[PDB]
Amino acid sequence: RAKAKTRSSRAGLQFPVGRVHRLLRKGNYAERVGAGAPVYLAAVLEYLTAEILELAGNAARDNKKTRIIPRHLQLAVRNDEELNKLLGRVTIAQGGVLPNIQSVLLPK
Amino acid sequence: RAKAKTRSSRAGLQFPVGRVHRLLRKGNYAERVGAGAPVYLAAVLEYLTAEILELAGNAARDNKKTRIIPRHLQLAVRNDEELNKLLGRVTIAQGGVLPNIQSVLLPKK
Amino acid sequence: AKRHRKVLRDNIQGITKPAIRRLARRGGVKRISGLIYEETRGVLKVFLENVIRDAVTYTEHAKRKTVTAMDVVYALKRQGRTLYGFGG
Amino acid sequence: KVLRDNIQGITKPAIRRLARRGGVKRISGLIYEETRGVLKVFLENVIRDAVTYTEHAKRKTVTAMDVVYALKRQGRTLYGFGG
Amino acid sequence: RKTRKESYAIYVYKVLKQVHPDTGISSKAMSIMNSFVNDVFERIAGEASRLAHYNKRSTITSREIQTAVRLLLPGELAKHAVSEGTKAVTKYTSAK
Amino acid sequence: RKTRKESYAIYVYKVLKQVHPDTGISSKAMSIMNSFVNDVFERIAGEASRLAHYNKRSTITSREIQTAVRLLLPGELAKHAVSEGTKAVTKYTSAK
Amino acid sequence: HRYRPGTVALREIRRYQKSTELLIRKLPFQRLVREIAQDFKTDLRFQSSAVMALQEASEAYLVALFEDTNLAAIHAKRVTIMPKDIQLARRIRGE
Amino acid sequence: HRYRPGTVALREIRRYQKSTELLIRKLPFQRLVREIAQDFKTDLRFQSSAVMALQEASEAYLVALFEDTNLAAIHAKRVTIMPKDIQLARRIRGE
Amino acid sequence: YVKWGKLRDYQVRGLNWLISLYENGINGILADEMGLGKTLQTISLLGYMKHYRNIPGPHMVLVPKSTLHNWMSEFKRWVPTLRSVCLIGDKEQRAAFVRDVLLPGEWDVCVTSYEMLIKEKSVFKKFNWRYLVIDEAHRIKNEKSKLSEIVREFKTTNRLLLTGTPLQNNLHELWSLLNFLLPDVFNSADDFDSWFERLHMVLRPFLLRRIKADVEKSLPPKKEVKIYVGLSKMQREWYTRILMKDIDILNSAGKMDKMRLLNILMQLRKCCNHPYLFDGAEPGPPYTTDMHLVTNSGKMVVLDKLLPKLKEQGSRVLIFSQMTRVLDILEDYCMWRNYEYCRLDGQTPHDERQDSINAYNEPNSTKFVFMLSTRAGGLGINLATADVVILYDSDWNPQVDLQAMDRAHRIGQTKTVRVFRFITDNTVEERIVERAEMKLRLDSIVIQQ
DNA sequence: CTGGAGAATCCCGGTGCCGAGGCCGCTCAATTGGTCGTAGACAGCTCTAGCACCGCTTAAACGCACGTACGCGCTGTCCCCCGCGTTTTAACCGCCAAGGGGATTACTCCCTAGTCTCCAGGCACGTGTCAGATATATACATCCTGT
DNA sequence: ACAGGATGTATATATCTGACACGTGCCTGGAGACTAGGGAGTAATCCCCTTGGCGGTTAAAACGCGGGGGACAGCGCGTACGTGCGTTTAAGCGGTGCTAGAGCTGTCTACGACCAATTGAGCGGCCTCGGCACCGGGATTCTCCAG
Ligand SMILES: Nc1ncnc2c1ncn2[C@@H]1O[C@H](COP(=O)(O)OP(=O)(O)O)[C@@H](O)[C@H]1O
Ligand code: BEF
Ligand SMILES: [Mg+2]
Repeated sequence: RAKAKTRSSRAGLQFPVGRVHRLLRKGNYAERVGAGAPVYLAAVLEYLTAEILELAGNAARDNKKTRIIPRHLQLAVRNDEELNKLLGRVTIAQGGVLPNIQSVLLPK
Repeated sequence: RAKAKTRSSRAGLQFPVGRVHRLLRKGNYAERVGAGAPVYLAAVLEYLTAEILELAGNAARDNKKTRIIPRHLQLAVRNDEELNKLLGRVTIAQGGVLPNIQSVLLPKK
Repeated sequence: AKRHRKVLRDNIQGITKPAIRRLARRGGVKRISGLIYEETRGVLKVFLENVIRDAVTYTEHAKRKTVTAMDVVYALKRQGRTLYGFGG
Repeated sequence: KVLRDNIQGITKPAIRRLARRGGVKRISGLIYEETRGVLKVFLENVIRDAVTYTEHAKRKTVTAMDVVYALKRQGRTLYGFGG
Repeated sequence: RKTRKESYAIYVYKVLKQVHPDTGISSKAMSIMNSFVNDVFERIAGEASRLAHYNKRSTITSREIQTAVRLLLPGELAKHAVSEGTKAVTKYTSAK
Repeated sequence: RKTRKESYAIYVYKVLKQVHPDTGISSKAMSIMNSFVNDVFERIAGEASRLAHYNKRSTITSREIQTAVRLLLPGELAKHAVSEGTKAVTKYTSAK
Repeated sequence: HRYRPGTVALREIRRYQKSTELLIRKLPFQRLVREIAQDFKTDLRFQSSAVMALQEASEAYLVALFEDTNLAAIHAKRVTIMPKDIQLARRIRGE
Repeated sequence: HRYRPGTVALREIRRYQKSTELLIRKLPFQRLVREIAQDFKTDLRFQSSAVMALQEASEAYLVALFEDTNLAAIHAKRVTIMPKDIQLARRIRGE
Repeated sequence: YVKWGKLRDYQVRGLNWLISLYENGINGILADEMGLGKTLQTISLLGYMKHYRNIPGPHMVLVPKSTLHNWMSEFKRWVPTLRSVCLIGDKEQRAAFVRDVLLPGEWDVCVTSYEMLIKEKSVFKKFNWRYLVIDEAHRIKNEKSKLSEIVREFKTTNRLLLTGTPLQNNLHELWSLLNFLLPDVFNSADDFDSWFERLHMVLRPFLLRRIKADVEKSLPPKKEVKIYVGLSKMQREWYTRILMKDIDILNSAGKMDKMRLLNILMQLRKCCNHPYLFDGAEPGPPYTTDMHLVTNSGKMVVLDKLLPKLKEQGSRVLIFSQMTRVLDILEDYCMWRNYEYCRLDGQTPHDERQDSINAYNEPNSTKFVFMLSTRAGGLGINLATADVVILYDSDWNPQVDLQAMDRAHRIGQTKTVRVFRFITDNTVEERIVERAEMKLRLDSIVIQQ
């Protein structure tokens, strides 16, 4: 037997291709599932993950703090139009409201 | 072998137990389906069918028609507080609008 | 010129003012401002864009050149706009 | 044993801080009675389903997952509680 | 032609005549009625499937369909639908 | 005795380091990222399942996932994502 | 003879609410569906029933939006609907 | 000294729109949740995080409703929220 | 009984054959070649059924709209003892005529269009009719058409078809006429199939045909000329871009967008006729230049042959087209030339149509060109005055064209009629002309009895 | 208009701490290889229903003008919140106990899927006929005007 | 205040038409009746996490009430609303022609699921020096008011 190479290494990905395949097979999505399907889905889940954490990291540095916390994630999603369209029906715990007053209410 | 009896006849129902079982088995809901699951589901679909047609037939009768049409069905669903909650997000074709004019809008007296 | 007697409007204009007024009358509106015809056309066009884009995604996936009634019904269902009467 | 009316335990100061996070500058007095009923109707809908799930599982304890599934049905996804 | 098309139409008509012997129904109305049965079927089977998964079970049973009916229907319909389902399963089991 | 619980946390951590090398993350922000990955997995897999039933096929494939992604994601996110996934399948099929 | 302002407006409201017909013309609407589509993919054909599903869904959407617009007008103590009332209805609905 | 009517209301908006704490007091809400549960089943016990999941969801719902309610009062040319503004927002939402 | 003039020997023999059908109790088809007087043969039959059989009972005639004023005129001329009445007009006029003229029952022949029958079907089914004459019977060739259904519900002792193109495209479209005449004989098209070298066996009992070449040796035969033409450079450009489907063209900016092409065949056909039919194609939004029009169309370059004709005695001409816009551009060309002309089309009102025909036919008339749309103007109207016919377009049905040519070649034509057909050489217009000729072969213009 | 006073967060530098990253061990799901059988790509055929044009008729929309319902800017009005301080109650924190019941593993044995075979419910089909349509007529509603 | 005009509306009766309604013939999913082997249920065990005990004592809620903000009614003013006229427009209907491409069946062979076997990524457990909560020092700088 030759030495093993995990399918994520073959596709050049950090998320797990093997686990995604099990989850699909046992999740009642279809009678069968192809071998390119877990590779495509693992690549999309890692891209969307990197898209959030990039803007979260920048919100953490803007607050001058080294660790991402749950508020930083809210400030990222809400301040981007497409992530706010993707996550428009979601509540995030320990997430504040973006700062905002209607200009009618401000003093003269 | 003995002469066939439909499972709907055994349950005392008009809807099809056999078709419902096949639909569930081939819809990828669970890897197994029980024997009572198709009978319970056929009973519920026939009950909900009868609830709509009773109200629709009354609406046809009040309108002096012998035939139920898509307008009678809308009137039935929208005047019942539970069916209008069950069906709050569906559009019925050729279904009109219940008549309502707000009070402010009406002539003065 | 006989050749130029006819002039064509944009296809949005086909939704006429008489056509919008009846829809507002079915909705129970008594009096209508003159700026609403421009506003209503903009709103319908955004609705048709979002339904059609999906109905065409389904058609392409099936490798067909014809949009069917089922392609429209599945697109409306996926957006919370369930429609009865056209099958499914 | 049986709890009396705790809906008066949602205080006037606490309802006012929720109106402030929502950007509200001035509040009429009758908002508080109105808000308590609105909250009670929302909680009744979420708890009813959360308990239907617990009963199906044959458990006496309501879990954080039972609440998360109840909210997910009503179009209110919540991140953070094991979802 | 050369291809059949299943529908609930005959079942909807057999129930119609028990509820109102005198009335008939149009083809447009019968097409809406077929759509209602298909929509309700897909709702109840989606909740049942999820319930099984959450509880780590391989089978959908009548106990999962009873709970799906209780999660989906408004209160007066739910209490009657559960009564009609339990009457049918008792009668079916007596003949089985 | 005490059973294991799976999560995405070690992959989320390895992707952060690639994006912002010096930054860390709290355990609550990890619970939220683990919730996000599972929500998006379930959305894509549910649309990919239906599209196959509509067209009467029994197999989920990369083409049904590609259509599912175009239906679910907003416009620009969809474009970049589609490129990332088609890139990954191109690299994988060169090395299977 | 001349009926007063708004006397005929109530008479039309009652007629149209009773009827169940489509109010937009079919050719002028069919020509708009086709143009919007050409942007997404080119040279498509359409089933005759598919354009009717689009027209039923469109007229149902606009009638329902005109109800929310009229309650937002009466809240501001007016009887005339205006472009701002359409915009508040679409904002509170989250679209 | 005395600040003027509405000046401290703005500081309170800014302060609560920066923080992510829960605003309702915890123990009182725990008694409210349990009281509601007795209508459905007797002698339920509860995980501690199940009550925090209910509180997070409940405060998120009320804050969002107060935003839709405020738009309605500004639409009617006022700055004070009224019971009819909550009723309009819920009605237009479809609740 | 017939007053104004004498029937010719073949008209006499045709009358005796129609009488023999009546006495044998059969219906039948009269299908002499166009221009041979089928209308007078019909008017004389009705005179007989009154003067000799004592039947003044109601009779009906169905016609195309453009011939309602001719039929009426001939009734008034040859046989003034018949009491003919005509239904036409707006809803109020039809209601007034029904109420004040029809229902009184003071008439013996009723003349109507096919649209007037489809409108007043519930009135006309009250009466019991003695004869039902349809003219241009090819109109009922498709049995599923609403006129064909409506026409079989009438109470009629006798039925009659008049048509000079009894064959159109297939044997089922002729069976559909036999099934109106004798539905109890030709019970089915599956029975007509198989019955069918079976030439004239089925036909002779119920059909009669004579040809001008046999029965009118004095009428000059037709001359037919194909003129093959090249495309202009602009037409060659558009014809290639249309095939590629990169027409582009958008008047509202959008970098020209794309024009849709779900049917390319019709776009290619348009182009051959003129480039200006397309949007944004005419150079210069001001327009009004006219030399540019003649040059950018290979057909129009050749059409200046009209100047030779006008100088070459009064070779007055008819121009036929299948597209309404082409008559527009030809009309702007004639107006810019300062020519004298007439135009008939499907948009024209009824009163105007007959005035135009009359003005063009007068013995001292000065109009050189008549423009006719091929559907409305190609049937029934008689225009013996003109010597020349131009077919700018070519139709998928050969028989449509034949009729149009015969608007001039008819009894009373003193001179040889020239027919010119334009064909763009290396285009789909070749395939259309080849297809139409493939359809002529199976008809063969059978002379018959 | 605007100087001044004086309560608001706001930086700054020290102090302690249990959160987060590291590693250990070792657990149990991914890996490879081989094999089986059937999903789905291909090509071919047929023939339904897509499109265009023109013709026909007349509902419909177009623009015009008329005149008055009601859009919305100021003013006066006087009630009900706001903000302050005070006193007051019940939240938080921490500490420590009993025992409900989540959870584990283990055992046993009822349940459903599989296969093949079989024959009757349900499919489309074609046809007579009666709810429905609408034509004309009128009788009773409701609205407007002017006096 | 309320008399006749006028208008639309309702419904009475007549005849009429075309979607429904029956039954026919036909054929393919439902139903019989056994074997298969796993899921499921129920016993019992362990010890996580829940339920109130007390006291302590901060902070939060509560009360009362001076005072000026905004809510709200009314008036007058003025310009797009609606109304109906005549007019022109093209929806709607029907009809012709044609062939794009949905649909079916047929055939053949790449693919995935499965098994057994294998060994490494990933799990939980036990660890600790460094992120950053917290306290108490001074910094402007928010806002407001009587000169
Ligand atoms: N016997 C005749 N004597 C004189 N003129 C005749 C005679 N028969 C026909 N015509 C004229 O010849 C013309 C062509 O006849 P027409 O009725 O149009 O035949 P069709 O309808 O078959 O073309 C008519 O205008 C008619 O006036
Ligand atoms: F046969 Be014809 F020219 F009416
Ligand atoms: Mg003639």
